Amino acid sequence: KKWFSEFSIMWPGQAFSLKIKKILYETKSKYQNVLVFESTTYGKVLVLDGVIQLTEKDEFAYHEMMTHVPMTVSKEPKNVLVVGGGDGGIIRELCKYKSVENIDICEIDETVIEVSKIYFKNISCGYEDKRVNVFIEDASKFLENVTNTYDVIIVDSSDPIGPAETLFNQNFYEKIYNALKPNGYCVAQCESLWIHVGTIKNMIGYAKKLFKKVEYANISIPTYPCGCIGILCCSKTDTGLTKPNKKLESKEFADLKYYNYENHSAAFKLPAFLLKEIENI
Amino acid sequence: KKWFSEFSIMWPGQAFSLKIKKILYETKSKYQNVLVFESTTYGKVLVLDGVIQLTEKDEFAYHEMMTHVPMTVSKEPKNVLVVGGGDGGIIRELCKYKSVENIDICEIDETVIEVSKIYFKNISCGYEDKRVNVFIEDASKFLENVTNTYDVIIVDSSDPIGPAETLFNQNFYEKIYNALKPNGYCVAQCESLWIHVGTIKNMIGYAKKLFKKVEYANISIPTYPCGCIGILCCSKTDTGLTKPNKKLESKEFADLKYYNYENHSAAFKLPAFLLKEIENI
Repeated sequence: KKWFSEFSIMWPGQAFSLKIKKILYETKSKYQNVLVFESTTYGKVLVLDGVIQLTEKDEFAYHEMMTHVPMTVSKEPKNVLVVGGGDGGIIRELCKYKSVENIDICEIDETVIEVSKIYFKNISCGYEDKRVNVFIEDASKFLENVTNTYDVIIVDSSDPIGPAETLFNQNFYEKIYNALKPNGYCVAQCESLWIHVGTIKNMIGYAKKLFKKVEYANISIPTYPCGCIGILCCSKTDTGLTKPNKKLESKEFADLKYYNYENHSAAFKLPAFLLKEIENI
Repeated sequence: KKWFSEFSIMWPGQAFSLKIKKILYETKSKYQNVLVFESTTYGKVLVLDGVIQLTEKDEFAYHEMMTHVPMTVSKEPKNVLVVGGGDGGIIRELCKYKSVENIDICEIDETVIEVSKIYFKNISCGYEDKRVNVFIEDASKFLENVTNTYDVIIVDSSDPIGPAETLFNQNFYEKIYNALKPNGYCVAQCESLWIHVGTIKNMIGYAKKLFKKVEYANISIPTYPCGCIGILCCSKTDTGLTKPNKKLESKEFADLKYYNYENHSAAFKLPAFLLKEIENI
């Protein structure tokens, strides 16, 4: 009979609500408040510090686009790193690539992983894959200490207010750059084009200081504020990430629900007002 | 201090809210409840029967895509009809085309037009243009009686529950077909791909019974349910509406905020799950 409502100073004057069928789990971890409920129409929902992280109904949009964009552009990715993303959605999509031989994930809050393993089985199933290696720690420290370099890095970031506050600066992007192969790619969750173009501009500024090609793409997802979210795309080659190099025809990919070859590049076709805001950058 | 919340049986278990800065006007017209408020962050907002029709912050997305898609594909449109759309957003975009010589609009609720003329001046300004002719009546009757035929028809429809219930059937689309030139185009507001694919499927079914090319496109707009809304595109030629035939370089179009040449076709690149749902149709 009651409703969950998502408020935040990051999007003042607006809110999105889901009808709660039953509350499944709540706790205060070392790092944040965790809530899991079954919604009446979006299936199960994960909330962190009062911010919706995912729902069963639409998470495939975010996880597919964040993963298959960089992974269909990298020629033969062997070693992939996911920053954040304790829920495992990125990992699930990554395991689909039989040519990947190692997936490292760095998540600061193991509670997120554990909760996901219990309540979101079709999302966290990737954890059962032998290539997957979990590191419970601060992304900044992980990046400073790792000896390996990666073909792809996916910053499945979480909002700038909270634990992911540190994932939104100039020091962080150089660490990413150094952790990548010379032909390596990073994609990062970047805020909605409707809410904070100031943030998007800033992220693109930091990124261009290092990467030779920085592009921005948009994903339609109803349970993120304003119904969409961006992908900050960083490339070491000047070819960038707008055009896939391969088609996903293997039986592993026959279940995809959002991503395909055409909408990969389409996602980079932005509203006129945004294109205008993003140069002289 | 208080909030407007958009509930509906058309999207159960979800709701979108805007913080109200001040309520500007309310009435019960012959046809529906009308509310106009100044929101704290989306500017002024028009509500009909508790459903958000537009806000100043983002209406340009819907009005630009609905208008400039069909109008950049029609070779030399002279006579255009807008069904519904008493707010005048479509009309504003249409007047930008100096080659148009007549714009007919059929709106059943003159209160909508009057309210818009008073509270939404930068949206309803098109009404001051001499080519514009207003008809206060039922779209079905208007379409049955009009002697002229149109190059383009834009069904700026309103949701299936209420006055626009009649704009969602098989009789209505034949009337549209007969009212169009042999090479004429219709575009119609069609529901969100996240909420009702059943409706979208039905609309496409009705349309293909008459039109030789029926395509579907998506618009990102945060203040419609799920943050996007579709355009049902109907063509009499098999060439369809995905590719513009002209660029909007005239000084009339230099102010566009969403539409451009590339995102015209991009908008037709749909999520894999939808493409799959829409055939065997």
